[PDB]
Amino acid sequence: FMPDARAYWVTSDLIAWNVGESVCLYASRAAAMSLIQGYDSKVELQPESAGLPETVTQKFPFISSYRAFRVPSSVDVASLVKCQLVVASFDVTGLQLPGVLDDMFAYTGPLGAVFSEDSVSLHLWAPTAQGVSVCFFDGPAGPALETVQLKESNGVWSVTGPREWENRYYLYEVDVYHPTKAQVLKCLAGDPYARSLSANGARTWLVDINNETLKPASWDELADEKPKLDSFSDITIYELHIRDFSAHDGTVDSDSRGGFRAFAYQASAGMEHLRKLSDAGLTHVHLLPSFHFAGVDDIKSNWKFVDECELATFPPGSDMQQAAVVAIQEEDPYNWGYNPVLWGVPKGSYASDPDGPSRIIEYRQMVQALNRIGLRVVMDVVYNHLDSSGPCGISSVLDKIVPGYYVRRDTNGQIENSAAMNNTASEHFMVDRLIVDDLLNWAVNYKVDGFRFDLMGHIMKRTMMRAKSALQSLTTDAHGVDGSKIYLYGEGWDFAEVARNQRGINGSQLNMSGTGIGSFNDRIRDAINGGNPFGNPLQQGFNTGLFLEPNGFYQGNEADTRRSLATYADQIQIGLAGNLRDYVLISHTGEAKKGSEIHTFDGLPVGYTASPIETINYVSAHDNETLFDVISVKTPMILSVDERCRINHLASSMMALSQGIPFFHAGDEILRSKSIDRDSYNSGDWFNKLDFTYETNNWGVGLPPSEKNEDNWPLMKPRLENPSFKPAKGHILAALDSFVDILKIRYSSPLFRLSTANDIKQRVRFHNTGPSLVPGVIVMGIEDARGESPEMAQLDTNFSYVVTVFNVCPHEVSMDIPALASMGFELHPVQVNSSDTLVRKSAYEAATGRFTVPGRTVSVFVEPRC
Ligand SMILES: OC[C@H]1O[C@@H]2O[C@H]3[C@H](O)[C@@H](O)[C@@H](O[C@H]4[C@H](O)[C@@H](O)[C@@H](O[C@H]5[C@H](O)[C@@H](O)[C@@H](O[C@H]6[C@H](O)[C@@H](O)[C@@H](O[C@H]7[C@H](O)[C@@H](O)[C@@H](O[C@H]1[C@H](O)[C@H]2O)O[C@@H]7CO)O[C@@H]6CO)O[C@@H]5CO)O[C@@H]4CO)O[C@@H]3CO
Ligand SMILES: [Ca+2]
Ligand SMILES: [Ca+2]
Repeated sequence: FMPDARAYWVTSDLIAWNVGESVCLYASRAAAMSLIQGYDSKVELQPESAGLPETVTQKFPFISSYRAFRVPSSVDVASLVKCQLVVASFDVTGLQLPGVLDDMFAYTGPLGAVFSEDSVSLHLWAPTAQGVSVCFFDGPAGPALETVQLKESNGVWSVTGPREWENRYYLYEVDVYHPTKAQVLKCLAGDPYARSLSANGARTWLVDINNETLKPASWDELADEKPKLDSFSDITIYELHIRDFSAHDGTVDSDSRGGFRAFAYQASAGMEHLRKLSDAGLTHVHLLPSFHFAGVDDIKSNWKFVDECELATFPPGSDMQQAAVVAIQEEDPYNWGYNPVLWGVPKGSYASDPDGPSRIIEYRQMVQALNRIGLRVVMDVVYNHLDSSGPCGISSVLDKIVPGYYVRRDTNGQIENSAAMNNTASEHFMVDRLIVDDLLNWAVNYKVDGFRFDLMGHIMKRTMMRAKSALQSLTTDAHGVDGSKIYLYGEGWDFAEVARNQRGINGSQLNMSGTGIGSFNDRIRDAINGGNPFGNPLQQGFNTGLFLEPNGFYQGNEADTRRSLATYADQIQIGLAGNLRDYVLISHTGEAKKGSEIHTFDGLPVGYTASPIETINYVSAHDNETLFDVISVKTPMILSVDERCRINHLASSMMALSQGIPFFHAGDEILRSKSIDRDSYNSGDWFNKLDFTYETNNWGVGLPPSEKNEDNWPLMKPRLENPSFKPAKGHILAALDSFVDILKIRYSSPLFRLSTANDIKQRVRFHNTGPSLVPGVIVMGIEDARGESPEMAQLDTNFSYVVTVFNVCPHEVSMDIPALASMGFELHPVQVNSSDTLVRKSAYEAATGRFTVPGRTVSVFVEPRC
């Protein structure tokens, strides 16, 4: 006897059901109804003629067609939402309650644990629960000492106790009806507003987050020690995985590797690396999920490893490495961590001790340690889905307390798994509150500097906007953090059930235009690399040999590939200009077009932003092939690793010198490889190695785990086994040196970092365009106040003009730019002192404004004011 849920209880007095041209509601407290009988109460619903109110349809657009039914006043709603409910016609079905729950029980009062000099109080939102109690434990594994009943007041359960409650461990015992089991079950659950947990979150630790003993030395002075940030336009991002950082770092003692503590090792190879990029100009470091997620056991004694020495003896293109890693993947210390369980607590496995304060203290110490070397900290936040749901499981918490509320459901009442599994419903009040609250927890209690939203397109826009004002209004005097400096960005993908605003206006790329919130520019990524993560891996792009260097894979005639190369070049140039929708570019057809007037391969605007700070330019990230791996797959095999080394630099240089916000994947600068693994979320330390000795880049360490790569093994094997694909220390260091220099160039002039669209439209121009453009060359010019009586403000005191030439051709080129004739252009001082002998041969001839640039080279020219 388990009916689905095709009816909706949207308001205290309205029920929406999509029946056709006698409807009754049934309620059983003990959940004993069967096919309609065994009910405790019965009431008939009067068909509404005015239909659903605008508030309902605007909150739940996908049911604006449903028929409306009115619930009598005699009906006690608060009591019914606790019982089992169905509805029948004269077809039977259950009810989805989020609507009415919000209508009647929307709560803004204290949640979780509150502390006073005299007492401690607990608060839990569970409007459907029939009873809530708290079990107290004395330790992480001790027996239950005491059980205390909580009183419900407006769907919120509370209780107050002596201050001796502090430091106790506890769990809620919730008595709720679960739709998936059609039973009233008594489950144990952690606190959604937990601030700390025992190992694996088995219990909640009743700790005071403001306790002085949880603060590193000088913690309250961190606001004063934070790296300065004049504008969001100055931001550069470096995406790093906490374990990847030190797992293989021999300079950090064995025990302290792989977690938060490793960052306290100032003089380690890894930290010296971050310090080097920081001194170069890198502002922000984006850490992969560091909250409480499933997939990694917090108990280190349970961890298992592979024989790193044995696997090192296997052949480069063997399948033995992955078979060994896969064999223990479910029990190793590794995982990206995209499996949310509790959002407001640091991951136990990254702490020195899962039980106690170490996870709190060490996290702060990590934030402080990164701030002290000039780096602000960004958290990878995943509010779009949950690891688990239902009554059973240590990894299920939210859906255990208020079943069917925190998770998004289809029209049949079944849970949506679009995001991965157990999609969240940010469109629900208390879900929205939980998200904004969690953000404030990290910004204030941990002094985090920014947030990257995973699957931002699955989050309501209003949630994103309400969070943005709450975070940016934080002040040093009231909170100890400067909220105005906090930056937000995320994946604005629009797909599945949230597409076309079906669940309301979501945080997609097009909806976030003009919000000041950044989104990943997938347009410039695909144009540079070629194709897309869903297409043929051999599809070539602007920076991977399209037309100029065919790889063998058939992609049309010379005329077609040449045309496509030009098309990609247009998208890249729009992205270089901040990916603005109103920026006017001379397209390859010769016709002038705005960024929004140029369309993607599937018919949507390439440029879609209203500001440069809304675009996150990139060519690589944690997911999909690494930069080095994608280049080694798409370019012709005949190419040497020496030439590919330059191809890598071209890619990251295009990001480092583009308007908007450059985003770098940890390893780009050192040719990092995952041996061509396209989804290394679960591939262990072996395939995710970050070698800071610079001896290797992890290329040719066997084929990648078959689960996600087996269908491309034939393509990888020959390349992995080919010794001429493997870079040596020399190459890696060279890559790192030239990467550093490019950062220095971005921060040597404010012209690379224009703050508004108006400024970009006025100063940024491209000089190699039209139907007769030289293939494989991009010439970007940036103007500043020149001569007397300028229509601009002098933004740069050193240069009055800046020209950048991107040459992806194998051969040297000479670009005649008459507009820039008879000027004082010199090779950038940083490139004149470059260790790359090639770029130093860049020249400029005044009489014709000719710029001579070597092949596979990016050359920056400037015009001194002095
Ligand atoms: O979602 C299922 C998907 O999950 C995983 O994919 C990741 C992926 O690794 C990430 O890179 C990212 O993808 C982003 C893209 O970065 C972004 O460009 C955009 O993609 C758009 C594409 O540009 C466009 O081509 C189109 O994609 C279509 C596509 O034509 C179809 O082939 C089909 O794709 C399916 C795949 O073929 C299939 O393998 C599987 O993919 C998994 C995958 O296993 C995993 O790595 O399912 C998909 C979906 O059915 O359909 C799509 C969409 O109709 O349109 C997209 C979006 O407008 O956005 C994506 C995110 O969707 O994130 C995904 C998911 O986290
Ligand atoms: Ca810095
Ligand atoms: Ca794993």
